[PDB]
Amino acid sequence: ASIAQARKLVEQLKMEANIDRIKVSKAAADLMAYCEAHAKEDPLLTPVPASENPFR
Amino acid sequence: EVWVVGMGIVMSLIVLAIVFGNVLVITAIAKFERLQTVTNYFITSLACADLVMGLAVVPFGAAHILTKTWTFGNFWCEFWTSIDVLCVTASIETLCVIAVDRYFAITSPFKYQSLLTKNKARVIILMVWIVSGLTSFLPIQMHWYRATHQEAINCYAEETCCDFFTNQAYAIASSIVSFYVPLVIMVFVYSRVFQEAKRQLQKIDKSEGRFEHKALKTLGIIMGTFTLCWLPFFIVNIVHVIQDNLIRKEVYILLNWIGYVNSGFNPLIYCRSPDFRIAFQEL
Amino acid sequence: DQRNEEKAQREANKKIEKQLQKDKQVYRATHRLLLLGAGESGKSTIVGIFETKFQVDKVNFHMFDVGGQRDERRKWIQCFNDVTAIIFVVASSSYNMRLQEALNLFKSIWNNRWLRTISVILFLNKQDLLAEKVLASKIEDYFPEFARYTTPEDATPEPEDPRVTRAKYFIRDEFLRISTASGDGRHYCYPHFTCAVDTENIRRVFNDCRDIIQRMHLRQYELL
Amino acid sequence: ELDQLRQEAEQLKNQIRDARKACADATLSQITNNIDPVGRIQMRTRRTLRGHLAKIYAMHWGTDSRLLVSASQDGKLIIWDSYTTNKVHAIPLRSSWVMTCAYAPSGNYVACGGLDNICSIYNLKTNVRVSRELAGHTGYLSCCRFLDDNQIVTSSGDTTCALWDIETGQQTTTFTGHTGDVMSLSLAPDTRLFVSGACDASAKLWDVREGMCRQTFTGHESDINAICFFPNGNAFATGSDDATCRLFDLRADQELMTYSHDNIICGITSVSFSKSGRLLLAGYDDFNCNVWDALKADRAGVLAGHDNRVSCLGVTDDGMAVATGSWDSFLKIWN
Ligand SMILES: Nc1nc2c(ncn2[C@@H]2O[C@H](COP(=O)(O)OP(=O)(O)OP(=O)(O)O)[C@@H](O)[C@H]2O)c(=O)[nH]1
Ligand SMILES: CN[C@@H]1CCc2c(ccc(O)c2O)[C@H]1O
Repeated sequence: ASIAQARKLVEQLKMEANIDRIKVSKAAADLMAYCEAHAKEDPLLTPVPASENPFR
Repeated sequence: EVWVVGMGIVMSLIVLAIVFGNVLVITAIAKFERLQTVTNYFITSLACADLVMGLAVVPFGAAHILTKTWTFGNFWCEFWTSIDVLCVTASIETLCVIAVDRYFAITSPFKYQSLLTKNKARVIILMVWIVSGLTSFLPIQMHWYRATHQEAINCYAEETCCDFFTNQAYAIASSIVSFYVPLVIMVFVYSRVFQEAKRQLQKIDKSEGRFEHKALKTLGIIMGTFTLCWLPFFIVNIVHVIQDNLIRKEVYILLNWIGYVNSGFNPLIYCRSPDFRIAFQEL
Repeated sequence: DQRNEEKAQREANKKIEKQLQKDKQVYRATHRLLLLGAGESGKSTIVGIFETKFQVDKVNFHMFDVGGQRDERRKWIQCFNDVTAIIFVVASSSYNMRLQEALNLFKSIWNNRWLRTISVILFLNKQDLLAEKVLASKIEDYFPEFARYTTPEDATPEPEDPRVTRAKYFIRDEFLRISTASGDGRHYCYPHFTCAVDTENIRRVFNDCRDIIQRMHLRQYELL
Repeated sequence: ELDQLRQEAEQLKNQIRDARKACADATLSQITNNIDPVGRIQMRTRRTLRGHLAKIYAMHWGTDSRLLVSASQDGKLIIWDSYTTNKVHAIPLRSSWVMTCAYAPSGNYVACGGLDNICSIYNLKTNVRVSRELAGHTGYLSCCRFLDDNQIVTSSGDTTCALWDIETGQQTTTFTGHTGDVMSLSLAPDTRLFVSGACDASAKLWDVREGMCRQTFTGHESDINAICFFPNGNAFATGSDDATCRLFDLRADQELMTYSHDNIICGITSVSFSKSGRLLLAGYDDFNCNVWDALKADRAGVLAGHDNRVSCLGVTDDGMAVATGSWDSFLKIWN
């Protein structure tokens, strides 16, 4: 009952514990590299020409 | 020039405030789309009337009374008189309409939304304005109001004097149309509103007692200033024409001037809601 | 060509606007009110969401039920900040069987941030059976002393033992003691005595709602 | 035996927490300090949309950055055209109480579900007309999105999420494991994994194919009201009621940044990213909208002008404009 629900959770946590983890440095480096690489086509960040904007 | 020095600031002070108390109200109403409601259109019309009155008739009257010589044409002087009458008679029916709207809102709450709509407000405003105009341009452009005695004829013949001289009938028609009729309606409206407020307070007191100055103050601040400002003028206007040699020109013009300052107290009275004050604080 | 295409695009906007304008008056005319109560309070007999429509003297009311589920934490309350009035249905029959939970629920509702302005109407349903329970288990046995309570003379006993009237008055004042503190004048609570025998209770609802609207309008123009 | 299971749970939970802490080489703030700041950003309103009767609850942009749908409290869906600021459709509803909107990737179907335990689907191209309706939830819906043109994933208040099938109208995979109400969800660009934020201060990542939970996050302290997914596909940012926005990490399996200002104590109702992934736009209960910086946690612009609270947000597919939905029955298009 409650014991059964606990078993259901008891099994679940163990499964979510056997995973491979990567150092935060590599993830941060990848994130910043992607953000810097795709920072030249964002109209919000960089103002586009006035004639280009359909709303103008 | 001690008398001259003084009136100059005082006539000067009144002109700036009246436009100031009008342009601020109108720009606060126009700038924000929230302040607008059916109950704001009448206030907008009243503010516009006060603005045009204070921007047209006050400086001309001050110049006429200070210089003691009218240097413009007779036609322009007649136009000045007509526009003064128009503004004076249009700055009262708006208050009457506001009172009637409040009466309908309080006494009949369920049907208030259906009774008043954005389309009917424009019709009411146009009707009030045209009623005011029918007694300002139509009888003044023509010569229905002219007097008969020699002094009036001499003044109209000369191109240097502008003194209001009028036939007995006109005085009692214009006064009745402009002041006396829009008074009893407002008195009845406010009596009914006060009765309803007292009934509600008595109802709540019995229900939640163990576990009014506000209404009196609110009605006083609305009625007393208006009656004090516009009562003496609309009794002297009829007593001086029923019989002669009773009222001097000095007191007449003084009462006329004291009536003009009422248009500047409207922004400080009818715009005391916190939403109204928020716009003033922002700007 | 492009002019031709756009011109039709102009036509579509106009027809919809005419309908939105037509529907605006219908939306503004109706008055809506929520019905809320604890379990076994008799809300279902009185009446997932069950929207009921009725007309009283050319006044449109749209009564929107809330539904039934065990939800200690409620998050749909934010959706009901425009309700004209909230109907509360509570039963005094459960005093020995429990009202205290209903009182706690009422206290939680009254102090909610999203419901600061909306008033509450309370119905004391199941009051008919209270007489049998009171006269031949008593309230005085509980920690709140029914016996020590002094019966107010303001309440008029309708056509009649004093014990049942005193019990009804005490139970009624129990909710008002909670309600009056946090009201601050913005919103009030309307007590009422109701039962299934009462052939018409709408008249009472109409008189309460009209007074609520009148008081709100009076407070808006700085007259109260 | 329950006690034994609980002791085992502590032993595992403690093991995990230590495993997660062992991978914290350096905070993301520490590495990212030499990046040149974006600077102050000021945006002005371009278009204003009017025509609703009541407050607006949600909205969703189209796939061509042209049309957008929105649902109001009165129970009407209006499909606009921001280029010509004119209405196109007005769909009546069976129930007035609604909370959701969606738009198909093919621009052919629109779905909305509200307080009733019913999800409705309409066909825009054929007059407006109900195509299919889905039932089976015992709680109010909170958010629905089209995963494809043949199946929808929705989250209700029953602490459950399901992936419906349009042709049959019955659930094909049911997700369970939450404790409190589920409030929002978002779909990854590859339509493989989706996340959801419950009311138990816990955000979980699920699997569409297998149908089981994978990871759990517990960084917040109150309910979660909105969630967004990073363009890269390896991060997602949430929003809670304590005026805090947190950026987690799927690979590292812990949070990295928290955005909070000492001058605000309100809540958060809408969060969305930009195309470049540098700016994180969020809405508050303080009558306005704020713009953050993903990599520097520095405010770079305040968006104000709404009469009431903001309860919707959206960014076009090409990153050309951002729209906000408020309770003042007015939509605005910023740029
Ligand atoms: N003795 C008595 N019973 C009543 C009276 N009015 C209603 N009841 C009964 O009280 C019971 C409880 O009310 P219901 O209508 O069942 O309310 P409910 O089913 O709890 O309503 P929900 O909360 O919507 O589920 C019903 O069996 C009613 O018939 C009354 O005046 N006297
Ligand atoms: C010059 N000022 C005038 C003089 C008399 C008068 C006014 C307004 C309405 C009338 O019916 C009047 O008789 C005043 O505005």
